[PDB]
Amino acid sequence: GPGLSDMHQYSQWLASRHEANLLPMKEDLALWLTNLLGKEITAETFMEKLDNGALLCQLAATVQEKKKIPCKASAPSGSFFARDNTANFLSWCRDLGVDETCLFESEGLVLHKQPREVCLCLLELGRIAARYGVEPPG
Amino acid sequence: GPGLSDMHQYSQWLASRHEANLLPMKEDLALWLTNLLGKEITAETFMEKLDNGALLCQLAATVQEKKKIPCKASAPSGSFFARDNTANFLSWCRDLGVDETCLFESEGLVLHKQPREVCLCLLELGRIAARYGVEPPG
Amino acid sequence: TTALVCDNGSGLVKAGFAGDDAPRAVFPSIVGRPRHQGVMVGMGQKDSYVGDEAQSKRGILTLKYPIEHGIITNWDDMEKIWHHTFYNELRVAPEEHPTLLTEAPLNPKANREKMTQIMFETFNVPAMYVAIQAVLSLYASGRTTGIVLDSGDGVTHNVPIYEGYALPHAIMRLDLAGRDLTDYLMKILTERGYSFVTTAEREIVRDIKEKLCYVALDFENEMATAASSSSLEKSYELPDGQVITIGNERFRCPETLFQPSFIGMESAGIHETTYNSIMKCDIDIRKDLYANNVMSGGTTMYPGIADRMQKEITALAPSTMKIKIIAPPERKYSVWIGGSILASLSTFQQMWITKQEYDEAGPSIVHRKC
Amino acid sequence: TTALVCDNGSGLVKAGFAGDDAPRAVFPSIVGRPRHQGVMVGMGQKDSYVGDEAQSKRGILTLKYPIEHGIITNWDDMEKIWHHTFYNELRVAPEEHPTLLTEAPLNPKANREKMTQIMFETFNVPAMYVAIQAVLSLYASGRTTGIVLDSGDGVTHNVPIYEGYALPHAIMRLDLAGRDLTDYLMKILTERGYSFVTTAEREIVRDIKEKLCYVALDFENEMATAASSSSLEKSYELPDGQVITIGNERFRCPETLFQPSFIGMESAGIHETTYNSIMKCDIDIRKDLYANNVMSGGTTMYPGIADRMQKEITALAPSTMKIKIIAPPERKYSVWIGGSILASLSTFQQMWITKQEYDEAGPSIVHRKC
Amino acid sequence: TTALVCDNGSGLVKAGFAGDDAPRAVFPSIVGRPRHQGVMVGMGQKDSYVGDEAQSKRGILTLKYPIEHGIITNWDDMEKIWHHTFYNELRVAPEEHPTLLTEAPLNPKANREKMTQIMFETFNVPAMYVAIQAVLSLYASGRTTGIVLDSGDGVTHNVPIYEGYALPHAIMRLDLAGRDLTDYLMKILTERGYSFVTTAEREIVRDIKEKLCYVALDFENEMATAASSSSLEKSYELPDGQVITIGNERFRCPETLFQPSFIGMESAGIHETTYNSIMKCDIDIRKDLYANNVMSGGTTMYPGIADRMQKEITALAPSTMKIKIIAPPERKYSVWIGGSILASLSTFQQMWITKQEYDEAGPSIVHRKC
Amino acid sequence: TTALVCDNGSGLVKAGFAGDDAPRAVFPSIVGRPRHQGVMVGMGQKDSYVGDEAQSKRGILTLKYPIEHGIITNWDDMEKIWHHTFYNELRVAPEEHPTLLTEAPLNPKANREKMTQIMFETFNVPAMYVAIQAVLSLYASGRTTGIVLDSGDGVTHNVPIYEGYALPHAIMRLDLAGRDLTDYLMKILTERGYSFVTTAEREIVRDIKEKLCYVALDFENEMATAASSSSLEKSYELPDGQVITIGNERFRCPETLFQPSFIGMESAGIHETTYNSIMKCDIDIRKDLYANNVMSGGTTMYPGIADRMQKEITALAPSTMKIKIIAPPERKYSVWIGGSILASLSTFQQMWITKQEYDEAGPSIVHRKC
Ligand SMILES: Nc1ncnc2c1ncn2[C@@H]1O[C@H](COP(=O)(O)OP(=O)(O)O)[C@@H](O)[C@H]1O
Ligand SMILES: Nc1ncnc2c1ncn2[C@@H]1O[C@H](COP(=O)(O)OP(=O)(O)O)[C@@H](O)[C@H]1O
Ligand SMILES: Nc1ncnc2c1ncn2[C@@H]1O[C@H](COP(=O)(O)OP(=O)(O)O)[C@@H](O)[C@H]1O
Ligand SMILES: Nc1ncnc2c1ncn2[C@@H]1O[C@H](COP(=O)(O)OP(=O)(O)O)[C@@H](O)[C@H]1O
Ligand SMILES: [Mg+2]
Ligand SMILES: [Mg+2]
Ligand SMILES: [Mg+2]
Ligand SMILES: [Mg+2]
Repeated sequence: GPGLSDMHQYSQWLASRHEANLLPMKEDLALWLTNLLGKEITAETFMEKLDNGALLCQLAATVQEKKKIPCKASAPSGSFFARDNTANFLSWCRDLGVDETCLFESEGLVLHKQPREVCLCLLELGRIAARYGVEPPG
Repeated sequence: GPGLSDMHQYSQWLASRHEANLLPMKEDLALWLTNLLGKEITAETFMEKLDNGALLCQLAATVQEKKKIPCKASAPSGSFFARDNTANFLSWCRDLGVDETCLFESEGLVLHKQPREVCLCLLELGRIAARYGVEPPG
Repeated sequence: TTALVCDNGSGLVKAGFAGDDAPRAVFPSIVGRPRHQGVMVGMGQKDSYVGDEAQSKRGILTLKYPIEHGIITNWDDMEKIWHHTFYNELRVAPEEHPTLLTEAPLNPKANREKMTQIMFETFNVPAMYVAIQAVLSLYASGRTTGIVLDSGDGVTHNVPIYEGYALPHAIMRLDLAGRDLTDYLMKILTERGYSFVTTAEREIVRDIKEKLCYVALDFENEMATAASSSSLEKSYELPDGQVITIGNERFRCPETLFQPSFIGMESAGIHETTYNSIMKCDIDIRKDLYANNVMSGGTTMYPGIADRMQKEITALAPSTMKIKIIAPPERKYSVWIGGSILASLSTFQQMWITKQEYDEAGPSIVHRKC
Repeated sequence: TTALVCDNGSGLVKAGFAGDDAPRAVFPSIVGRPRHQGVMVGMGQKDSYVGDEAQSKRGILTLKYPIEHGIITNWDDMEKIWHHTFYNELRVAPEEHPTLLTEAPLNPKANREKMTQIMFETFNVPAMYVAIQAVLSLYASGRTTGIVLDSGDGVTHNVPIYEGYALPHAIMRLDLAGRDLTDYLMKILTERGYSFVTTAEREIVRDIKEKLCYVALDFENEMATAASSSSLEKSYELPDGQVITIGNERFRCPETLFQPSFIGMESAGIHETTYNSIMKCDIDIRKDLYANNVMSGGTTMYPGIADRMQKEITALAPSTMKIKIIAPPERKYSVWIGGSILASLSTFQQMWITKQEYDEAGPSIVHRKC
Repeated sequence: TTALVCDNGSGLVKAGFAGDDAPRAVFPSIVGRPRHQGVMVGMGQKDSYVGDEAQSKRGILTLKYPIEHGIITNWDDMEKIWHHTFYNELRVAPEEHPTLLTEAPLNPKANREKMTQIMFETFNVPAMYVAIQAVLSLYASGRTTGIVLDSGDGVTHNVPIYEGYALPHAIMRLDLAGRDLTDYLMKILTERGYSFVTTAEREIVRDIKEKLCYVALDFENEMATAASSSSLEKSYELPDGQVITIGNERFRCPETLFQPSFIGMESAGIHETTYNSIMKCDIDIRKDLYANNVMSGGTTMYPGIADRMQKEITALAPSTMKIKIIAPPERKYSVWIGGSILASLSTFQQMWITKQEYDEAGPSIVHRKC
Repeated sequence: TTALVCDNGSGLVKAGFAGDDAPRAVFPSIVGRPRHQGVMVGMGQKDSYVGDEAQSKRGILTLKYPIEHGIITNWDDMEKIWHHTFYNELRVAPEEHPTLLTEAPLNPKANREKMTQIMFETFNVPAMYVAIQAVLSLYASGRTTGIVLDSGDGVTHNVPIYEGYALPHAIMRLDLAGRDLTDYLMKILTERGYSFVTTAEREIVRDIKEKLCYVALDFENEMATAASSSSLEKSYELPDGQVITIGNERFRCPETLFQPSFIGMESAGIHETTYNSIMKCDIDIRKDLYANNVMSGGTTMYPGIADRMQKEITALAPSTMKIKIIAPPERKYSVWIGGSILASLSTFQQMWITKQEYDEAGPSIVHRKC
């Protein structure tokens, strides 16, 4: 960060731009999901094509074979169906030893409010799935 | 007292039973007040008929005749009127040049908590009154 | 290889890696729990929140601080704050990294024992240490002699050090700091008809004191100035767009550090307590302590407090003593940057408690190494 | 497998299947019975008529609403309306489908108990649920924060919701809604010499209200404008072909939502009940409620009501707040749209009251689960 | 020369002469104004009504309380209530007599300042005083040690006093009292089917509360008993001869004193608020406070509240402590009885504010004498 | 006339008449002043309290000792303690009675001069004397040879005496006694999480010290026993009914007498200081000093201190010497018993300073007679 040079600039960095290494974190996961889902992801499109929860239900359905989970793949963005898909996926994470630190809430994907916690969830799932025959993120 | 023969007996005597000679001090004052005020006092009734402050206001007035002091002579015991009567008497003692040490607080008469300091006040007032024409206690 | 440093104060967590210039994470030491009936399903919600996440949605939450007066009073909520620190805010895996923690002096022994146990058993840390907070403020201020005055959210303390030797009989502790001043500001804002009551409204008056409060140089002259004129009055906008206007409440709040009588406690005040610990030191040490009063922690951040402290100690100390106050602009982080300095030193690497010493002596190892 | 959804309001039944975009059946909540000798020809002699066939034959009938102020007052007529809904409008056996019903807040407890009993004992549904109407209107709005104002035929209510949590102490009800506005329009149409008296003539005035009435932006200027000129006057054709001309009665009717004393009530009016409900909420929630006032129900369909509401709340709230009124063109169906969304969710299917757990606990289960 | 004493609370005015055993005047602290058109010459109409006459005519009036939470919110209507008090009820010229007023602690300073201004400018009193009303409850109790709990219509507070010395940092305030319980009983009567809406119907529910409500010793056993049997149900006749029947609403209403969560508050309840105030006192004071918890004011009048308070504090305090609750038969009047005692004392007569020292200092004289 | 004897140490006043076997008055040498706001009028209340009355009210008082380390540091408060002694407790006019006072050795000359002045000018005594405390302990012991160790509430001293001759160059003094051990017990109870801070809470820790503390015969084996076992722990009930448990704090407090390093002093400790005083005496005196170590004063009252002292001195002295420690059951009163003996002797009656010698020579008469 900016360091001690002045204390106002350091507090402005704590409040926002705090996590500027999020763009690097999206690039690893976009390529990993492009290999694993067979659907093309880029770090610019990453939130804009995950936000209906449908590809994350397909991620669980891909990783599990290596509960059955319900999903509406046709769900539009910003809907209660997009929330409900994402809530099934977050329940599949809670059944897999992830906890309320690394998890996002279903609103946090669907309205884009928690994109760091989406990456931390996908990375925690990757480290657990690595013990059961999945190649983890780069 | 008990002396130092048992070291535990003496430290109880200092706190639980320090003035067995309180009753001898009440006896002289009860007969002196009976001579001076005409209201009849005994060492068994002494606290129970001084405790509304009214006869101590009559004492202040009698010793002054031989500030005007306000009083409510009808006041019941344990009341704030009994405190207020006694606070006028204690102020009259401080105007009679008595220091803060031999005096009681108004609660100490009205709740009977300080009957030693009531006797010390009456004796100190008596020794001052002797210089102004009233015969003191025996 | 590299250590991590967590200050872990009563009000704020400061955390980051050893050798960094400043913390990487700084967030409030609160957990929050929802206090109202949930009615919408599908929302994937947590049953509790911590840090800036709990601060953000505080209108639906009751808020709890696990630490009070520098003592961890709720261990189940402290383990959530430590877990959030290592896994969200720093992305560590603590199994790989030596951890430096910090504590106030004159704490109960069980606090550093259980803090040692949880690091080795819940987090599986390889090596661990607990430093005294005031000693880290001398590492940050670059010197081996001085009397530190440290005040945070819950504890005020002072520690005289001379030539790297502490004088533990002269150490002072005072259970008056920023939370007590926040509660006193809530009390005196009722004089103007403002009512602040919920645990979320306490966080509003904490922001009011951080923005608008200051220390008077002469208190009776400021009381006369504020009685005579509106010139010292300032306004603050509440989260719903209402405006409060405050006057002498701006300096009557901080004055409680110099007059603890304002919050009902029989204690000397911040100027007397540092003079009294200088006078408990040997006569040949005192001149160098008067020249080196070092201020630390966020409760020392009020405008005018160093000029007030300079004035008050000068009236207590002998004439011809040259008393000096060191109050640098980064002093709200000087415990953490002092821990970052210390954990980096090549001559410090023998001092850690290692996991294989804890496997021999248990939690009791913390009383003999720290 | 599929679920039924019924709005079942004081004025209209709106009914269909969960996951559809709109109700399939929409008809008046009326039962009609002949007011003339029971020996009719051509009119199709049967004891009673429901909904659209009662509205069609109204010249020969007395008309009764089974429900008033959100409370069912004839249970045998309510069973006629539900029997018509499942067997004659939706063309379905209720034995096969979960049914989601709706209620206003602050209703009598006996209403949702008897409603639960009739669904399990008369219609023999496998499962059912009783939702709050305002929470469904927020599902249809696509959001988890807002103060919702609902107004149907019989009751108006508001519920503040934030992050999916309701604040049940901040809920308001007023028993002034569309039927009180119809009865007040019948009263003021007497000033021009029009007499409407029969229950069938109340349905003519309901149609005059729906087509001609609107909300004034400023009422005193609109009163002065209608007194000064005929330009605000409009005409309507009665079922017999006579014409009525209406003037200021056209906006004096809807103004009763903002001035309840026109119909004799002491209550504050809809701009004050929404504001007072925001001021019952915690201070940190209020800014997000001011930005999300969601309108709902057929009585919010008047032209100009959102512009009036925006003006009136902006005069109550602090000038730095950003007031928004959300009033979509679908808002007479948003309770049903919300029920269709909710009954379809994966995360809702554990929330139904099932027949076997009603057999454990009787009607009283509706208080623990809904 | 006799002094006047006036309780001047939210809810009720209690007033009379110092040295009398009880107040002469006791009437509701309301102003009433007509809400309907006076169609008839000599109908009896007058511009406004006060006290008992406003309570008597309430079917044609809107009713307003000028005091809320112990704060005077309408000064024109308080000046009307004081004019009624001196000239119609006491039948006094206030020009002749010194007046003792009373107030709750932690009130805004402008409220005391405006009280002394109106007494010296409008009523032209010779001298004036403003007592803290809980110190007067201890005068009426005949003791000089204890923690007083006072609850009227608008506020509840406690003050610990040790030997005529108050501990002002240990004082608590809770803006939950008798009016919050009346409004919660109105909300709860809707479950049973009864709607009370107007300001006149609030006075009916307030009479139901005073006659039918009681405090449960154990709330979950009374809830289970009420669910199991009709044995606890009671009936009440309304002013028009309709009949209310209620059961668990009788004890769910006053239970909100012990758990403020029922009305949405994040606040501890009256037993915890008494215990927390004792724990803010010095350790040597606490034994005498536990032996002297003194009840005061009309909201402490429920059946079973002293037995509940004894039970709840005994579970918080150490097992070797002797808990006692002093709850006098006359505790509805102990603020006024204490003012009648105090204003009569010979030692009190030099601590009035006189008209001459108000003309020197202005109304802010009240902050230095009282 | 009969003489009177005041011991008048830094912790307790012991007072009475010459020739009595015990003091008539024994009370704490404290003055106390209210620290809180008086709110109830009528009490006749004193602005200051002394002795057991100040100990009784201590929760509302700040407490001060006017003597520290055997020096009178507040003369205004010492004149109140002497006035309370003569006029309330001994109940006698000092103009009739010769008065014996006491002092520690190596005190400043101004202390006995000002003490001499006040007795002849404030109290007008006919005659006066100041004795050294430890020579009185030897009169009470009934012997003319021995080395006395006196320790109280601020000063520890020893004087070797042989055949009635003192050796002034061999007198030793430690300003570590009693009050320093109470302050160290307050410091050390923070390790258990108990916090004692007010002047009133120091009187609680002083009571805990008097009844739970003891001297270890071997400190490392008690530290090993207390680390290994709960069998050394005890409980104390605080004045509010809370219970504190203490363990090694019971013997770590008194060990400070043998290791002054525990409280930050460079000083030698009680055993070494006694041995060093004997070794400053002439070689042929030393045998009778080793046989006659006399213990005196209330800080010598700990269980096991005489057995520890015999063991520690035996390790310093030559193996052929017969070490004996004389520790009477009544040694809390040895100085007063010795003063009661001395003032009664027929050979002492020429040694008083009389008022006529003070009127000739002034206060400095006390350096040539005493
Ligand atoms: N500008 C400020 N003015 C006053 N108080 C402040 C200010 N900024 C922060 N504080 C106080 O400083 C506290 C931070 O210190 P804390 O975390 O409790 O202990 P430490 O200094 O050991 O890390 C805050 O919680 C707050 O009470
Ligand atoms: N366009 C409109 N303009 C004004 N009022 C309308 C309009 N459409 C419907 N209403 C009125 O709204 C009420 C019906 O609203 P609705 O939401 O369907 O009520 P409910 O839920 O009780 O069935 C009736 O009073 C009706 O006359
Ligand atoms: N018997 C009672 N039971 C419950 N509440 C009561 C009772 N009698 C009086 N109250 C309440 O006391 C309040 C009267 O106002 P206020 O002056 O503040 O109280 P007070 O009666 O102590 O003078 C009202 O809320 C009233 O309903
Ligand atoms: N049982 C005891 N155990 C420990 N300390 C005690 C005990 N009893 C009394 N003390 C201490 O001994 C002191 C003796 O009184 P002090 O005034 O100093 O006169 P002196 O030195 O002559 O004995 C007390 O004030 C107290 O500090
Ligand atoms: Mg810190
Ligand atoms: Mg409807
Ligand atoms: Mg009242
Ligand atoms: Mg001594």
